[PDB]
Amino acid sequence: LGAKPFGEKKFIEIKGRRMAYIDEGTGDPILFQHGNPTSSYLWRNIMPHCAGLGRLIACDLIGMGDSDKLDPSGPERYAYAEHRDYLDALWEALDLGDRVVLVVHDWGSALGFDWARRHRERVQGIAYMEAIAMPIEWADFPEQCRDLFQAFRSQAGEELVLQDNVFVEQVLPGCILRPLSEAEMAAYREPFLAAGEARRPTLSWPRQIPIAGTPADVVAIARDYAGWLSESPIPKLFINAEPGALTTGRMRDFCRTWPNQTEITVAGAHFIQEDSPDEIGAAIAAFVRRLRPA
Ligand SMILES: [Cl-]
Ligand SMILES: [Mg+2]
Ligand SMILES: [Mg+2]
Ligand SMILES: [Mg+2]
Repeated sequence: LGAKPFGEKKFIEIKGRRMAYIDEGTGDPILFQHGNPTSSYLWRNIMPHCAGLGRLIACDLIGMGDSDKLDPSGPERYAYAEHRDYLDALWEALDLGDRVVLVVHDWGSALGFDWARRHRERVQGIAYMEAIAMPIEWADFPEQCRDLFQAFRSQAGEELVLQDNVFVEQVLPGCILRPLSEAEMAAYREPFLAAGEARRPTLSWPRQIPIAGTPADVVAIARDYAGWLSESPIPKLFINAEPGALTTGRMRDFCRTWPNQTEITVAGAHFIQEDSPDEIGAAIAAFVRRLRPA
């Protein structure tokens, strides 16, 4: 459980914007994708567990981490489709080959599940945790935060997030069981220090969650990857959490029906990487060991 980032940041130009990523080691990729409101930093205590098992890659989504901000920015910016445009292009640029192990969290799971559906022959295994595995209803959403996420989706969201930064300053530490040090919180705050559109990714993301049918485009995307994952023979590792947040109740029951799946449970709420990184890392390394027998 340490505060230092993992690896060296590297940069690739995508569509006029510089995108930042970690790419350590050699071999077939193990591709770790963060969601909201995090960055490659989320995985810093987990990626070392896979040392020597492949290329250890963690990309910063556009507008997040050390990847450039989009300008102009406004309520239309940083939707799922736009993130997928940038991330598809970066993943193409990284020359990943056809034995990718995906390790995904939160919106990283919506992006990674959809990429895997579209590139299924190229995916050797999928490890996922606190994921958006299917469209949901509000009743599925954690009770502790249902009102706040409704408010992000409303016109309240601009003040709450762009002015007050509540997703970074309150949702993120409130969905970690242990207290963060100032350096850890600073690494999460860093991309979003500035009021206004610098914080737009952390407001656009809750507006994309497929809940009660809207927004319809993301609902259709998640419908598609849910139906595909539930019948896919690709090896899976489900990293369950207690108490958990998002992958609980009926969604957790759904994920437990997926084929070719192993499971572990760790302590954590939503950003479980900060509570149990070594247990998560050890499960992923064992999974990759099995998929890549030495
Ligand atoms: Cl979100
Ligand atoms: Mg080094
Ligand atoms: Mg530039
Ligand atoms: Mg007021």
